[PDB]
Amino acid sequence: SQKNGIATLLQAEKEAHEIVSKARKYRQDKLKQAKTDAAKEIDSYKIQKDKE
Amino acid sequence: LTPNQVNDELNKMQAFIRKEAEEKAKEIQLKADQEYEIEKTNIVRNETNNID
Amino acid sequence: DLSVRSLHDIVKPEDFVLNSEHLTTVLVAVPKSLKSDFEKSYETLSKNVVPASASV
Repeated sequence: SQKNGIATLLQAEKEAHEIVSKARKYRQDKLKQAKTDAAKEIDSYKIQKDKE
Repeated sequence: LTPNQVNDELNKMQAFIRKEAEEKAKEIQLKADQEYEIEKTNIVRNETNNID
Repeated sequence: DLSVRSLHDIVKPEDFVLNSEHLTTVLVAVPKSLKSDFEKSYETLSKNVVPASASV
C-alpha cells in the first residue's frame, strides 16, 4: 500500500547501494594493496641480488 | 489472477534482482582480483629487467 | 473540451510517487461509463502495484 511498497523498496535499494559501495571501497584498497605488494616484491628482488 | 499471484510475483522478481546483483558483484570482484594479479605480475616481470 | 487542453493548473504534482525508482505511475484517464470498471482487470501487473490507493 503506502508503506508496503514504499519503505521495503527504499531499504532494498539502500542495501544494494551499500553492497556496491563496499565493493568499490574494496577495489580501492585492493588496488593500493596490489601496487604496494608489487613495489615491495621488486624491492626484495633487487636487494638480495645487490647482496650478491 | 489473484492477489496471491501478484504477491508471489513481488518476492519472485525482488529475489531475482537482488540475486543477480550479488552474482554480478561477485563476478566483478573476481575480475578485480584477476586485474590485481595480472598487473602485479606484469609490473614485477618488467621491473626485473631493469633491475638485472 | 477535455483531451484538447494541457495539464498545467488542473492537477497537482504530489500524486505521482517517486519514493520508489522502480515503479512508474501514469495518470491515464478513462470515460465515466467504465471509471471503476478498471478496478477488476488491473492487478496482473508487475511487483508492487500499490493497491487500494488509485482513484479520481
